[PDB]
This record gives sequence, structure tokens and C-alpha cells, in this order.
Amino acid sequence: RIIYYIQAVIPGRAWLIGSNGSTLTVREGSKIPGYGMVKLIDSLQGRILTSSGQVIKFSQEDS
Amino acid sequence: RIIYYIQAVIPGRAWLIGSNGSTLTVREGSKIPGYGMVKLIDSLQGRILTSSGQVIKFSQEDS
Amino acid sequence: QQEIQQRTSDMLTAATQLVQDWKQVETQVYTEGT
Amino acid sequence: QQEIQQRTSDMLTAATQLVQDWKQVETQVYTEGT
Amino acid sequence: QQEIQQRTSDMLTAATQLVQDWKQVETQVYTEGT
Amino acid sequence: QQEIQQRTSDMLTAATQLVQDWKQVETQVYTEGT
Amino acid sequence: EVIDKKAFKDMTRNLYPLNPEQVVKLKQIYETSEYAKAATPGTPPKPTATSQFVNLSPGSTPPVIRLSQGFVSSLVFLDSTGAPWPIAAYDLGDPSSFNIQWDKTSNTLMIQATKLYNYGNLAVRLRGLNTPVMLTLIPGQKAVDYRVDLRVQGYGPNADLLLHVLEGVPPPGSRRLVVSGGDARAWLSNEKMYVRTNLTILSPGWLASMTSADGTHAYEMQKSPVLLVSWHGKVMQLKVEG
Amino acid sequence: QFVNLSPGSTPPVIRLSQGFVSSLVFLDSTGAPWPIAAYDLGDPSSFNIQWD
Repeated sequence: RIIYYIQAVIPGRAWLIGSNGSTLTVREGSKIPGYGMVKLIDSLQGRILTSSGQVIKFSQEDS
Repeated sequence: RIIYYIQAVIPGRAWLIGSNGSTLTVREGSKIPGYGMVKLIDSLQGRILTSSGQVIKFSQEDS
Repeated sequence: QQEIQQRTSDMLTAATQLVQDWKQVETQVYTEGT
Repeated sequence: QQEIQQRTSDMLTAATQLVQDWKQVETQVYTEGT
Repeated sequence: QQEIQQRTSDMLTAATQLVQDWKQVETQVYTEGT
Repeated sequence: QQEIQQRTSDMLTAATQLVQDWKQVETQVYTEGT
Repeated sequence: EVIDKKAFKDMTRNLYPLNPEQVVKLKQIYETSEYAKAATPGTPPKPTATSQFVNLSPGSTPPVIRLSQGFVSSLVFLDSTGAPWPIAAYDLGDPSSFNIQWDKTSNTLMIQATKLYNYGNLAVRLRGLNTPVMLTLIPGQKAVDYRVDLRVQGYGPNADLLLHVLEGVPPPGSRRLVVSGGDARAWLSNEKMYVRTNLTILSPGWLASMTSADGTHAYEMQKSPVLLVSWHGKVMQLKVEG
Repeated sequence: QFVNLSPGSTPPVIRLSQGFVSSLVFLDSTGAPWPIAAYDLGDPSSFNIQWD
């Protein structure tokens, strides 16, 4: 399916890139396709919590 | 039907855009077609209260 | 009781600052191109 | 009790420093090439 | 007991020295050749 | 007992001298020939 | 002899009052303080690029520009055809809140807001027009406009969509279609399909076609529920939804 | 990155660090270089820019 990776994160926003190359930016309450509703943006440690229980991170060899 | 979105808001006024591309500006007591009578303009949090109970907001991917 | 007057002095300075900030209106600038 | 006032003085200096740091906004620079 | 304050003075000088050393960032230099 | 402090003063001068001697690093020199 | 060691330890403690771990924690405190100082309250605005049409009727409303303190917005002006329209002059009210950079010949302005919540207005006169174009400038919203493209009603001194399909930009007014069986994209605008692919279409028959320099094809055709495609000598079929 | 000049896409992001140098080079869709006519930098107290 599609996998999203953190490109940049500040307090408040997060810029994500997908495996198709599309880029998005999100805030605390926002819609993400295929993942659900954003519950918490943690600027430290690079973790994004999602309503489906998933955590959005950096690519492992690109981080 | 037609959906209206907040383009800009200050205390007192609000500039709205429709799905047809038409742009309007409103104050506290004003007429909106298809929604009714404006009851309260809340400049913080980007919410507009309408006499029909509806709340006018920003577009979700454009906000 | 005396707190009204100390409050009057910090408040006096802040309100004078606010009104002098509300006084200034600056002239517009027109730019000509060729 | 007097600790509130010593704390007021170090805190006053730090908060004045913070607000004066928040005041400055600098003009942008445009570079022309030929 | 008073040792806390003597320690505060040597420590104050060292920490001020450390933070002023952490403040400076210098501009890069570009060299052109022909 | 007081010998610790006299020793502290000659030692302080010598250690300051040593650390200031350890601080200096000088730029290299390039010589061009024709 | 213990005098030498005792003098040596008080001397070392006088020379270096801070431990290495204290240096590490002090550095951590300093960087955390800088991060808290530099962090921004609330959420930052969403950066967007837009495109609007400006109507010069005596009934229409002037357009709105969303700004932010310290950021740069570039304004570019085009006519009804889409060609650039050079600027004759401009006028900025309240320069203590805004700073405008402009080379004296192009059709792009770069505006930066200086204050947080003070709003204003701006007048722009173009080269061929007599009616000036008026903009209003409001900072401090939930979105920040990096670029607004403005279509002006008249015609400038300079005067297709399948080219945009070739570049990957969806055609304007279209809707997405679902394609199965191969690497292709398609859109439907006016009961016509627009297809972007690098395969070769053989059977259903097209009306017009475009090609890029590196071999990308864009086709415009009528609607059909089947396509027959052969890739570099091999014949197969692709199946579409709707 | 591939840069799309559509009015819907998001502008690209450059990740930096204090004291380090990042070089940006501009090329076209084919891959040939595209020379820069001008630039405009907001906040020069945070960034330092060199350009021949």
C-alpha cells in the first residue's frame, strides 16, 4: 500500500513524503489518506501518532 | 449545494469564497445565501456561526 | 490602599505608551518605473 | 518571603532580554545578476 | 556553607566564558581562481 | 597548614603559564619559486 | 610530600571549576533554551500557492492576500491569455509594516510583512491599462500565501492543456479515473479522456497526440471501456473503470 | 527532488545545520543546468549566501 516518511518536523507542523514521491504537510488535526486521523505530533524523537495506532517515522537509511 | 470557506477573517469582517469561485465579505449582521443570518463571527479559531446552526470554516487541505 | 497609587504609576506609563503608539500615521510611497 | 523580590530582579532582566529579542525584524536582500 | 557562594563565583566566571564561547558563528570564505 | 596556600600561589602562576603556552597555534607558510 | 598532592588537587579544582559532565549538561541546557526560544507558538501557517482571476467590474470585490511576519510573498501578473503584463508603477500604503522589492521592469513584486496584525492596501498600475489594480493585504492568518497568480481581465502587450498533461499537471476541471493492468494515468474533463503514458496505443484511434523529448506520450481521445496497447513489440490490453 | 509549478503542490524543503554548508544547484527537466537570474532572501541574520 503507501508508506509515508517524515521529511521535516517542527512543533506544530510535519512535512511528509510518500513512496510515490508526493509531498504533504500536516498539523495537529488533519486528514491522512490510508492512516486515519492524526492524534499527536511529537517534534522530538521524530514520531507521529495516528488514530489507527501507526507511528510515522523517517526512512531508515535516509534519516 | 454550495459550500463556503473562510479565506480571511479579522475582528468584525470575514472574507469567504464559494465552491463556484465567488468571493464575498461579511460583517456581524449580514445575509448569506443558502445559510441564513450570521449570528457570531469568532476571529480566533476560525469559526463562523450561522442562524441555521452551521459553522463556516477553512477548507481542510487549504487552511 | 496605597496599591491604587503604585498601580496608577505603572498603568500611567503603559497607557501613555499606548496612546503615543496609536498617534503615528506615516505617508505612503509611490514608485515609478522605466 | 524576600526571595520573591530577588527572583523578581533576575526574572525581570531575563524577561526584558526576551522581549527585546522578540522585537527585531530585519529587511530582506535582493541580489541582481548579469 | 559559605563554600556554595565561593563556588558560585568561580563557576559563574567559567559558565559565562562557556556561553560566550558558544555564541560566535563566523562567515564562510569563497575563493575565485583564474 | 598555610603552606597549601603559598604553594597555591606559585602553582597558580606556573599552571597559568603552562595553559597559555598550550593555547597558541600559528599559521603555516607557503613559499613560491620562479 | 602530601602537601604537593593537596596543593595539586585544590589547584586543579581552581583551574577547572566545571566537571566534564557538567559541561555536557550545561551544553544540553543551552541548546534546550535555544530550542524553546526559537520555537513558534501555536501552529505555523500552511504554505500555499494560488491562482485567482481579477475582475475589473465596478461591482466586484478586491482580492485578499494572506501574509505573515517575516516571510516573503511573490506576486506575478498575467493577462486574459496568460502572458506576462509588465508593471508601470506601484503604491504602498503604510511602509512601516511592509517592505517591497521590485526591479523596475518585471511583473513580479516581493512583499514582506514587518508587523504581526496590521493590515493595509496596495495600488498597482500596469503598462497598457488605464484602470489601476487594487489589492488588500492582511497578515496573521492560518495559511501563508507564498504565491498568488493574478489573471487580469484585459489583454496585455503579449498575447495546450495536453502539454500540462505531458508535464504531469492534471488538466483543469478534470476528475481522476482508475486504471488497471499497467502504468498509466487518465482524467475525464468534458466527456473526453486525457491519458499520460509511455506505451503505444494501437487500436481505439485518437484525435490528437503530443510527445516529449524523452519519449512521454499524452493522448486526447473519446471515451471507451477498452484499450489495446503493444509495448515494444508485445500486444496486450488495458482495462479501465468508467 | 522534482519541482512542480502547479498551484496545488507544496514548495520543497531544505534541511540545514548551524555552521554547515549546503549547496543548491538548479537543473531543468532534461537535466541540463539552468542559470539563476536573481534571488531574494528573507532573514539574512540566520543564513549566509554566496553566489558568483
